[PDB]
Amino acid sequence: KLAFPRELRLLTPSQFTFVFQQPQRAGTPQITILGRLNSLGHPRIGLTVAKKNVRRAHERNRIKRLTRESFRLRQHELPAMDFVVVAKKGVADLDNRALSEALEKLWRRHCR
RNA sequence: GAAGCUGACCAGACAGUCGCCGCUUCGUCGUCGUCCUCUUCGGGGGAGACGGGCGGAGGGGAGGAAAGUCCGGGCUCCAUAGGGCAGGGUGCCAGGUAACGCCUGGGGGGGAAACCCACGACCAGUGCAACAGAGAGCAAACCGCCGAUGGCCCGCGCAAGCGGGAUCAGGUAAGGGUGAAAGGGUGCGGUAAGAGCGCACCGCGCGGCUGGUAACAGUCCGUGGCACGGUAAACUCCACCCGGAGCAAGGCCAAAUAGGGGUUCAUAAGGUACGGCCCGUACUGAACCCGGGUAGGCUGCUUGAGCCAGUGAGCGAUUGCUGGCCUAGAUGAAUGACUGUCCACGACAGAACCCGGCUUAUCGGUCAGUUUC
Ligand SMILES: [Ca+2]
Ligand SMILES: [Ca+2]
Ligand SMILES: [Ca+2]
Ligand SMILES: [Ca+2]
Ligand SMILES: [Ca+2]
Ligand SMILES: [Ca+2]
Ligand SMILES: [Ca+2]
Repeated sequence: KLAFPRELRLLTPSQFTFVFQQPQRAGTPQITILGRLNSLGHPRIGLTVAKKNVRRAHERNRIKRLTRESFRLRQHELPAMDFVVVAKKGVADLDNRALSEALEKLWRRHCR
């Protein structure tokens, strides 16, 4: 299966703080990923995109929609991490293809 | 058939699989902590709630601006002798509406480029221009004013007929005159070259009078020979109205240490609400010592001062009847990919308790009007 259940989301601020204490890190000039190993036996993810880097609400929502997808469509191929994903200033004009071509070569860095 | 502009609908459609979030409903599970029947005390359809209780199945899910921080209103909690003061708003006339700083029709501004109106007071001081004397109306008559208008000047012969003087700005005032900006026109022996200065006909006042719902309007009847220019997005007055906060408002069900004193003020203090500020006016209340909880869930929540259709009333804004009708509500916070046709080859952009306006953003269509090729 390739569902994306509530159980797979970092729902609370403490869960963000934990991965920031000990992150393994990968990122481009525009987009970046942090993660720590976890005991739950499957991956998890949490999103934050700064209103400072990406203005107007139709944008940001696009970056959520596309990045939530590229996680669940790869769910079984990376270790049982807890992950955080954050947008730098330079993302807000990349087309849907231009995020998706990057997130693959970004996850190709996670040789752990 | 040649350019805009106003109004309309719209700014994408359908099919495949891979998913996200609620709705409805069927059995599934716990539980009975309702009890129908009350039993076998299982809990049976359980009478009944709720949780993945759990699996189906059906049927749904971003605006005309959802943007803004701007005006009006609901709802809820809180505050409230109020007599002043302070501080914001709104200022032709009628109507609409639940209310507005919104809408409609009229009046007056221009009712055209007024296809546009911050449409009460112009005096209570002050600033007209920068520059005037044109600075509020101030007054250099600018060429006159000598115009013999006066004096008196003196030269004409005593001059009395002729020139000058400007005398005293010189009947001016703004007759007339360049210089800016200007307190009535245009005429008439306007008389010394002259003016409401007299006298026509117009202004313009102020009072009648006829229209109007009323702003207002009419040479329609008297009129003063007549008496603020302009400007309050100018400081001024004048009239009327103005109490906080936010859906994590608020409940309800929970969950809990409320423990010498206090700031021994007494007495009442001075604390704080009235209240920005004073005047009362109310309440009395102890700078904390002797302080932990809750940090949850349910509800408020999507039915709207709504929509549609048929028929009355109205110049319009709107609105009276009589039939119907309704699956965004999330809570790290709910919409991707492949394909083949539209070109409009797809702009600006998004919900957060809800309803009425206004403002701002916006590739481009296709219609209907309406001024133009
Ligand atoms: Ca649309
Ligand atoms: Ca808003
Ligand atoms: Ca509260
Ligand atoms: Ca709610
Ligand atoms: Ca919130
Ligand atoms: Ca509305
Ligand atoms: Ca509204």
